[PDB]
Order: sequence, then C-alpha cells, then structure tokens
Amino acid sequence: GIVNVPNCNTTKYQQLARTAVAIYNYHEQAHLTFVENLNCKEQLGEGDYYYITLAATDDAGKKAIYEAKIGVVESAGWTGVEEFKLVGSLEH
Repeated sequence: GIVNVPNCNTTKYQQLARTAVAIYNYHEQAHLTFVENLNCKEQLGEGDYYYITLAATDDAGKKAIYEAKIGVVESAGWTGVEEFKLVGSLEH
C-alpha cells in the first residue's frame, strides 16, 4: 500500500524530514540544514513486529536462549530480522 504523498511540504512531512536530518546530524557529526521536501511516499498500517524468545542448539550441541525482533510487511512479502541476541545458556 505504498502511496504517493501528494503534497509533501505540509508541517507533518516537514517535521519528519527535519527529524531525520537531526538524527543523521547526530550520528555523522554533520551539519545539514533541511531546505524542502521534493517527493514523499508513505505506507501506513502495514508494519508488523514479532518479539520471539527461542531456544536453539549450536554446532557443538550446546543449547541457549535467543531473542529475535522480526519485522513483517505482508503485502511486500518482506520478513526482516532487526535484532537477534544471545540471552542465556541452557546447559546445566
């Protein structure tokens, strides 16, 4: 459901762009100044997130707990892992 945003220089999308610029400026120690938006597309309400704690054994047979955060956008068939962390050992 990606749709073209017809007017992209309203306060809502200017705010989004300025927030993105601020985040980039913080990470990259840059000094960008937002000017204006050129095009904008939006896809609303289609992002699903799953937080799964699972057990898994490794090549040596040792078992452990993992936490995974998974994003799914069904319309695009997209499934992506955003986090996959080892949490704790399940061996006595």
